Amino acid sequence: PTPQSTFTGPIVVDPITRIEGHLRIMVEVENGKVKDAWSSSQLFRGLEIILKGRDPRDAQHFTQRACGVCTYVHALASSRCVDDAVKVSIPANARMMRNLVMASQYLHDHLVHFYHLHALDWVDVTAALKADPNKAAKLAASIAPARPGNSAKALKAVQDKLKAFVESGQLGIFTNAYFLGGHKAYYLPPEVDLIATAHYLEALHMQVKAASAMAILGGKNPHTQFTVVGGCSNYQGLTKDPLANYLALSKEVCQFVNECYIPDLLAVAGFYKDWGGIGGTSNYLAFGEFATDDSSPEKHLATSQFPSGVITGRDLGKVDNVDLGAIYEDVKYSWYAPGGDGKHPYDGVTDPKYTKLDDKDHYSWMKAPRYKGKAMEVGPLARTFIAYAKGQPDFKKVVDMVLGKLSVPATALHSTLGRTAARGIETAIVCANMEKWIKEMADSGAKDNTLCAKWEMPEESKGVGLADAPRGALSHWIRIKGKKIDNFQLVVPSTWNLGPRGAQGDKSPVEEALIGTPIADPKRPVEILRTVHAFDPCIACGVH
Amino acid sequence: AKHRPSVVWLHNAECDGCTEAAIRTIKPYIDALILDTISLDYQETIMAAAGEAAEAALHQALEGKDGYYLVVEGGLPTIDGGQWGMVAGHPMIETTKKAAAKAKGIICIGTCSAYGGVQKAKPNPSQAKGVSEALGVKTINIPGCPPNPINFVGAVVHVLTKGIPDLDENGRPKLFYGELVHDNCPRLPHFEASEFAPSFDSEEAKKGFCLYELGCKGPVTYNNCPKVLFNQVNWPVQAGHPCLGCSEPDFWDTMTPFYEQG
Ligand code: SF4
Ligand code: SF4
Ligand code: FCO
Ligand code: F3S
Ligand SMILES: [Mg+2]
Ligand code: NI
Repeated sequence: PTPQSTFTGPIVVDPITRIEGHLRIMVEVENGKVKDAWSSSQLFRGLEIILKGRDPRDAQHFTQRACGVCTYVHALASSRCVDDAVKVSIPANARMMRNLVMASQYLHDHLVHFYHLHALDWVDVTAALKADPNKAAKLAASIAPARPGNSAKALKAVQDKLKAFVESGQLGIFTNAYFLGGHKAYYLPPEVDLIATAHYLEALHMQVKAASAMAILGGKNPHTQFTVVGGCSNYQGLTKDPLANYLALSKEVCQFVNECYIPDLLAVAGFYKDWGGIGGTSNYLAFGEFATDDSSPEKHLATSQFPSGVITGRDLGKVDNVDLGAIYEDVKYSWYAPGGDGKHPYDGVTDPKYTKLDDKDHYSWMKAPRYKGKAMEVGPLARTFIAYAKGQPDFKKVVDMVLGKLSVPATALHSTLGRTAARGIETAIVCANMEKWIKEMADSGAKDNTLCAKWEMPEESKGVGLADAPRGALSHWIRIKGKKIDNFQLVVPSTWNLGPRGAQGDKSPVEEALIGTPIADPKRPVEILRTVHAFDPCIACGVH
Repeated sequence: AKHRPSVVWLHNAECDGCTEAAIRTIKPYIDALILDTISLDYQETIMAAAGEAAEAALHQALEGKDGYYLVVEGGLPTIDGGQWGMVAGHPMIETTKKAAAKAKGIICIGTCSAYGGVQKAKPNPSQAKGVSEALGVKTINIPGCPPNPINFVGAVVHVLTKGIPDLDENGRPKLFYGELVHDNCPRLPHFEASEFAPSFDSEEAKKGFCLYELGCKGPVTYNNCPKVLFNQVNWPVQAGHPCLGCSEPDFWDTMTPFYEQG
């Protein structure tokens, strides 16, 4: 069964590495199981404060620097947000281009997350040195598609490289890893550790391609520069040769996703089947993404091809519409002035007030977003559940493949395992749609290259931009007064997932998901990392 | 086994865009860099250890007998004794100051670490500062938001194999920051001809006219963007958008409004 110690007492992990930004996790463990948790974000920058009084056109350039991992997504949300506030409807080509850049961002972001941020919680790199390369080539012939990168010679080469590295005594990013010396919670055979390590190195190259693709439309990566109020500026992105390259690089990236990412995820999933019973939560929210009609937030919600919705208490039979007026943020357990609870983002207040480390009454720089009193998990798993409940064809098919391959029930997805698997599920779906989306923009662009609509700055207005970013439901909310920013609030997926307790004392998703975590070895609490990482935390996103 | 120079990488008030940028390097790729060229001994985004294990790994690097180079990503928040930016329970300013004391060299990756960056923009609630300001020591600045990896990796390799490259008044290596964006821009002919796009929807825009009247800060921004491109494919002006001046100190405040020249 699942390794578990008898440990009783506190554990603090700070820093949580292999996330974006600065997170401290505190838990109380009892008989080797986490019984309480706190998600403590450790950095404040204050973009909302900074934006006050500025040109609304400037908002996207400031907010995109909320985060460089989920680069673009903030500039998109801001641009949606201001387009709404000025009541401009962007041209079809701009909808297409904006959505394709989001797709490219998913591909890049998710590949890097699985391999470079998450996989070291499940793969013991050093144990790959124990593997036989022939035995690993054979095993790879049986967990994934044939490919030259998986041949014995290729796997020996990775092994030799890794061996010379480890024997140098300069372990670098592997220094003091939780798997050094063996670890009870690490289950893979050395043959699988070799394969995953091989792909880890391959992924470091492949992400450069994924970014290149994105930069064809986005201008550069990180931090795109192609969006403007009323649409996009990139006329050249509607043209043949740049699109042909965009398609070609996107096919190489998608080949890697299907050849390596998904089989790697599924193998890990089969070995760590027990994690289908750890780390689940109950409520899921998505604003949807990839809409065919982005003329308004209402149209976005309704026509997102990855649908929007609300699931509560794991009830897949009642997917509710999103009520954008029902969202608010608490600050009772956050480092902000009293008086800030229960604020709809249009009425949002960011008044920073630090107390001290591990003050149980105020222990995070994130606000606590709630939905009618309830915490909501956001991200791939939420999107997946909502899409599956609504019989979205592509989600149905691919979820079913997974459950059929893993031989587990759909209920098994409410877990850290499912959270991990959902990420890959939706990557394979975006991949399946790239050629269709590309061909729709190439044809459209060729027929008429309109890319930005005329608009007017109002003296007074308000507006909201919605996106489902790689980590979930993102909204930006503006109040314009005197043709300037009167208030601008970000509510970000990581705020939903990793914020602190709300005004009622109620745990956030990550804090609830940590309840019941087994700790095999309190000195090396990899299980905390597995769950935290499965949420794909971004603290710079979270706090802004 | 040939020894590889230790590099310690710290993350302060940052967005991780500079880490993300660095791993876009292709000459060489990041794996070859860290397997063959440097010993990357602490890097929060990708390192295997977490918590006390990670802190220990930092401590080991800072006490390595061969010394180490320091890369800093992010500005330093200084309000309330530095406590608005903490790692492992310590103010970011205190750890950076500690790491800098014995560094062979300090490279600031990005406008944030170089100059203070986005968190320092008015009204600067965290009282963020650049590294050179906060520590009182000279730094090698590789600004941009983020900088091109060609620039950062080239600096790193230059520092480890040749010495400190020549730096301008703002601490930037002249090899990459010696020229104005505008001087190498393909639109320059339009600019000399006063052929400006009045708006993004205009026929002028569609024809690739100069983006000056739309706020382009190319004319006053030192960077190599049009010469080397980003991601081997593009740069902002080629994508039809004005330069924000993102490699200039305090550009958040000196180059805004972004869509104007006023
Ligand atoms: S310089 Fe820009 S990209 Fe780099 S950390 Fe700062 S905000 Fe992020
Ligand atoms: S677009 Fe910008 S950099 Fe290019 S010529 Fe015009 S002002 Fe100069
Ligand atoms: N994806 C992403 Fe970043 C977070 N959380 C944003 O928005
Ligand atoms: S915005 Fe920055 S990346 Fe280059 S084009 Fe301007 S200096
Ligand atoms: Mg906010
Ligand atoms: Ni992010």
